[PDB]
Amino acid sequence: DQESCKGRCTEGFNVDKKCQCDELCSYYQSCCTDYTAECKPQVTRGD
Repeated sequence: DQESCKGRCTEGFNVDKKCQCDELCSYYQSCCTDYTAECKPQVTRGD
């Protein structure tokens, strides 16, 4: 359960975790639900 996203959005994409958060979250398409909550990447234009 405790694979939630917290401060793991600063060191870089953990490609070796059960749940990941980075700016590359969209790159791998593997980010947690609390990515936007904890990290707040500021998706200006979106896509």
